[PDB]
Amino acid sequence: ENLMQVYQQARLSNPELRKSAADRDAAFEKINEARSPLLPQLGLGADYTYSNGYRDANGINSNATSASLQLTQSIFDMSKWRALTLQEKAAGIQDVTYQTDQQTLILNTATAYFNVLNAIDVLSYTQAQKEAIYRQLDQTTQRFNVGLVAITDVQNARAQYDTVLANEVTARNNLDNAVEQLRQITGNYYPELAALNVENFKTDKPQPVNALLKEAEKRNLSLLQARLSQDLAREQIRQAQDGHLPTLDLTASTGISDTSYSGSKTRGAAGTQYDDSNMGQNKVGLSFSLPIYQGGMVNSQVKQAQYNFVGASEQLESAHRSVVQTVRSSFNNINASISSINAYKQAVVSAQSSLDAMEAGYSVGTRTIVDVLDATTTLYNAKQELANARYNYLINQLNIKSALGTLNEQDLLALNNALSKPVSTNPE
Amino acid sequence: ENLMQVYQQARLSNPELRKSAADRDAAFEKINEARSPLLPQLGLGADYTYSNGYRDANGINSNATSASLQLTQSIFDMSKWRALTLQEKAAGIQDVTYQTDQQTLILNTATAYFNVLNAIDVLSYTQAQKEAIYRQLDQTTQRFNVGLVAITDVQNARAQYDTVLANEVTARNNLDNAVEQLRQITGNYYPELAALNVENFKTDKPQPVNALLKEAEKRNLSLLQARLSQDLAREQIRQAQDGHLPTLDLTASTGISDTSYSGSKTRGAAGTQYDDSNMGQNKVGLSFSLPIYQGGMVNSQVKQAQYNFVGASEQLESAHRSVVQTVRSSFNNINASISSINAYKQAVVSAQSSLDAMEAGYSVGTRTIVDVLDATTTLYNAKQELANARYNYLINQLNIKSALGTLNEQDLLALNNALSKPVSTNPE
Amino acid sequence: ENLMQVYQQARLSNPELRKSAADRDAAFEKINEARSPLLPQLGLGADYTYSNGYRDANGINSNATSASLQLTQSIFDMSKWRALTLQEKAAGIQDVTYQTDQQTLILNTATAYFNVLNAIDVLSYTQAQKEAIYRQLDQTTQRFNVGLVAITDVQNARAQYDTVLANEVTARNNLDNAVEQLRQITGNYYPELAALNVENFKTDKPQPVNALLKEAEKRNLSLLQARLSQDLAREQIRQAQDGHLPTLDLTASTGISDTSYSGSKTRGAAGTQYDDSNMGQNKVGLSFSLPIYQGGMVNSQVKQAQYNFVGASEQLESAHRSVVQTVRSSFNNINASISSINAYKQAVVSAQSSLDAMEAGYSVGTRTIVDVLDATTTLYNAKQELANARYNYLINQLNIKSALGTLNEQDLLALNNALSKPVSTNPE
Repeated sequence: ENLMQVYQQARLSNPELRKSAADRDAAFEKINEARSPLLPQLGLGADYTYSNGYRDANGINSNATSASLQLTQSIFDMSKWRALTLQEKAAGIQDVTYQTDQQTLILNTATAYFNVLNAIDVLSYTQAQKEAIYRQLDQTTQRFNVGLVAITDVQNARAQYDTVLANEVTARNNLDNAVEQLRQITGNYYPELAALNVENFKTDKPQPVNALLKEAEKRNLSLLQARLSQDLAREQIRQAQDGHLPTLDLTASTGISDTSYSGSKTRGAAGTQYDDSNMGQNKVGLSFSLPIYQGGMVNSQVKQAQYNFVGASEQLESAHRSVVQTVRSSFNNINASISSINAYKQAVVSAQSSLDAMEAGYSVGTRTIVDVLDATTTLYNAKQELANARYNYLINQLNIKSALGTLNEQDLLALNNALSKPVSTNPE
Repeated sequence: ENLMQVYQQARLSNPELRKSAADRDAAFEKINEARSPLLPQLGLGADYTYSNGYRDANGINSNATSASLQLTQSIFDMSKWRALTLQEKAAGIQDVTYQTDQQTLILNTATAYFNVLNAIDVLSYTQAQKEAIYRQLDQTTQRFNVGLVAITDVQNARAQYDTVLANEVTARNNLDNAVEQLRQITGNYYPELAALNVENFKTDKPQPVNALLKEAEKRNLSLLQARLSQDLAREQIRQAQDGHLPTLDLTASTGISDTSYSGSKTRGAAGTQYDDSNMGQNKVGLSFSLPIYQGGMVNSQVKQAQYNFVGASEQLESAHRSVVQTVRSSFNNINASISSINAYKQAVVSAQSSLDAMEAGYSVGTRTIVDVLDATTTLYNAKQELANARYNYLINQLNIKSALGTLNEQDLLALNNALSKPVSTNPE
Repeated sequence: ENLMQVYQQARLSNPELRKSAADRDAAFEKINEARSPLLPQLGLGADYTYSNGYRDANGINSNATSASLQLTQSIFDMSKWRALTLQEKAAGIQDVTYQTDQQTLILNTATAYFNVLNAIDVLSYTQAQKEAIYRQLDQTTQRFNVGLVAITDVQNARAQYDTVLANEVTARNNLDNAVEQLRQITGNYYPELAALNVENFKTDKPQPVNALLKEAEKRNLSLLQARLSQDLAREQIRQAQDGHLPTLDLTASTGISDTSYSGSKTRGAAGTQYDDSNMGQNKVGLSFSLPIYQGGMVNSQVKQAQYNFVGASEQLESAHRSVVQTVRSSFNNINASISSINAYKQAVVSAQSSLDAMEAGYSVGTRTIVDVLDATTTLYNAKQELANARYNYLINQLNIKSALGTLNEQDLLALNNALSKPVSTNPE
């Protein structure tokens, strides 16, 4: 099927990405984990407690039975608020990766596709080679059959042929694995897939890396992912800087306290005191806590987070040149890829007229037919080689589109569009 | 020596594996950790306090002389139970991970093994290459000695030769290399291993992938490791589901309270109250703790695990198609691997008579001896390439077994079967 | 320019390294964290409570007006002491990790360095290739212009040429590539670096592995990093051994207790008791806490660490043979590396006269000029390959130094010594 359909099936059917999607979600969910702390704290304990003294305190004993409701709010404590934005930035960062992931599958989506095609391509080529080398070896036999050759002559082409199987075999295997690569990502055995339409494929001189480089710099996701990551730890700078902060928290609870004395010193005058332990109480208010001196723990930590931010600060640079280098990297790849095709494109023509060289050389019976097959084999090679390049240039686009981050399902269609007629994977 | 012991040796001597076995064993301890808390917690503590009022509460003073014994138990908490099953799965996965290293170790031991043969193998080749290529260079000078060549023939011929030298040493390097590969996992200098025996060696047709794939699916351990990985995540959601329940736990304490008052408000008539009095007490019972509202934290927690499982849920599918892939991965390999030998095996035959063609042609002297060296050396290359594929098929054999999960120390034996007579690595 | 500064530059400008230095520095802070707790913990807190009975305890009411100061110290806990040494080792390892990046950075700076030379190198080659291969194609048409060729010669020849173009651009690509490789670590556009000087360049025989291996064993830092890694785990068991001991800690508090009763049971004759009292108090002393039974948790904990150390214990052996391997890894490399140059160095000589053979043959015109271009370009390939091995030996030099751990900014200097006269990367 065409790449977009190839894609759409995969973009849903792709489990890796699909894992990203979830892995994306749990993040944004964690935001909830983030805020709930900013929520009041509601809960219920209960305890069955019996005090029994074994000493002078003996005889003074009771069943302590109690029920209490409790809620506390975090009065003063921005570190949570800090930590809040942290997961906020986590979400943003974690958000980043998924965005990467789309292109990733996007990227990989095209890859295996045309790979299948390449295997589709090779699978096409090598057979013709076998279609030839068999012949060559074939009549060599009948040269030995005619005795016009010796057995090494006999033998060499024999293996020389069998090496073809040694090729074609692996080819189809590659054919199949071409399948699985796509079925893996996609999840379906795909009989056919769109070949590359040659007349409608224009070699396209790409953009200046200067802008694109700056383009993805606003864009490129890992570089994006780091930047927020640099942004992320930035708060980590200020999370442990929230250890400095004192805390104040809402203190709210209620419940019944029910006691009955027991044992010896439960026995007495009671003085309007000794009675059945039964009541309930209410305690409402705040809890403020200001750390004064912890031993520099919060101090050392800040630097820790601080010096983290440095390496964090590092990673931007470590990332930026990379994304930088990544930029021209893809850039120089496509152009080189541009060059190759124009070479092999020439090359195809080479074999082309070269291939003709057989026919009008064969139809005049000057040169043999197997040779035609030989050259017949050859043309497909560039048609192999060329095709491969024809995929690469398309390949590099996404990588660029990828590295740019500009890569989108529009960068996919431009692939899919030049995809015009399908070819099956079916080895015959 | 023999791959079996060679395996068997490093099977023990393998630090990785041994690390694994322990590392596996390490986890299986952790299960204990999980259950531990569900035991009573018996503990003891001591505190020396002195309370001095600095205000109207001044003169309210005593030695705080106190100690007590404390035990604690968990009555109702499922999360601990959750924790209980969790590490069970962790061990469940961890346990799985271990076997992975068997085939892992198993795979390697065979893996690095034949490389010795290869390194041995090629080394055999390249040596004769020098024997061939040198004598050529050897004769070439004889021409320049007869003037029959110029130096250009000579320098290149010499150069032609030297590359041979360049070639060979690396082998011996690789020789040791391939040797050390084994020593690495194994750890013992090995003079000679039993190489493949062309007599026993049998190219062998495997089972249907559709059958194989299922089998490993019951077998392949990473995939197994995957399901438990997923299965592992199963708990976690249920773990995250365990913030709901209240917690009931066993509350027990005993110890002495020894009170000596002090200061002005300790002084007086004492009101039949104030006086260095010293006691000890017991508190035993349950802690029921029912969460009410954490802010849906437990709630958002779950979804976290929820997606968390699903993103894991991907891995199954993610790994399954891949393990499906791997299923089709090597199953192709071996077959194409099969095609390999059949080519070179013929190809050997090709060179075989090719050699023979030489010797006779040299025997009758119609041709030089250098050619025989050429071909003779030439023969080895196939015989060289031969051993490789001979191993590679064998190599892919286990990989399938690994991928299948069918791999075992019996599958080692299968390899261990076609190895007849060892030969050293010592370069002569 | 010069590798030294080139190194020296990125040695600072290297974000990775700099990350490391900080990252190293980051840990060394954490040591502070470890010691911090063993300091007194000075702290302050405030709570506003109001207690209202809703039952017979109703009318039992007051403003809870309270605040206090609190400091805390650890008297006897070794685990903290354990914690103390732990991060010490962590720093101990972390400290080790840092140097790794020196050689790391050191290795790279040299590493990516000569690639510039290579990229420079090959680029020099391929250019002449075009000069050769074009003129060929150039003359070929002249034949087709004379009819002396058909187009098949032509197209292929043209095709033959175009591949050259395909070839070269990648170099320049790689040119920038190799350039950016350096800028990545370094970060500055570099016109020209000093290339290898065939005059100073000396193939040099190393020390005995048996001697070298030991040396790195005192040196190679990952292995060093390993032992501390093991050494690190040493504590942890002992850490896990520290759940045994009781814990004695300094218990100190001061603050005001300001009590204003309220409600019905606040009202009355007060019994010389009920009233708007307000106080402040001091509590100082020790916390002795002796664990008794956690369920063997401490016990099972240890074994965890116990095996944990051993599985780590593997790494030593695991890494040791490997570092042993690495010892034999490159030590072979360099030597085989040596063999490399000796071949190509001759090989250069082979092409050398080979060129010369051409020029004379062209000088006398016995042959075309294209050949000279062919050979002339041909010469570069050796001269091309030459520079590589020339670097590779040099390259392996440091790797050994790294593997040895002997690698340093002096070893950079050794490389920095054979670099005579820089040359730009700018493709002309």
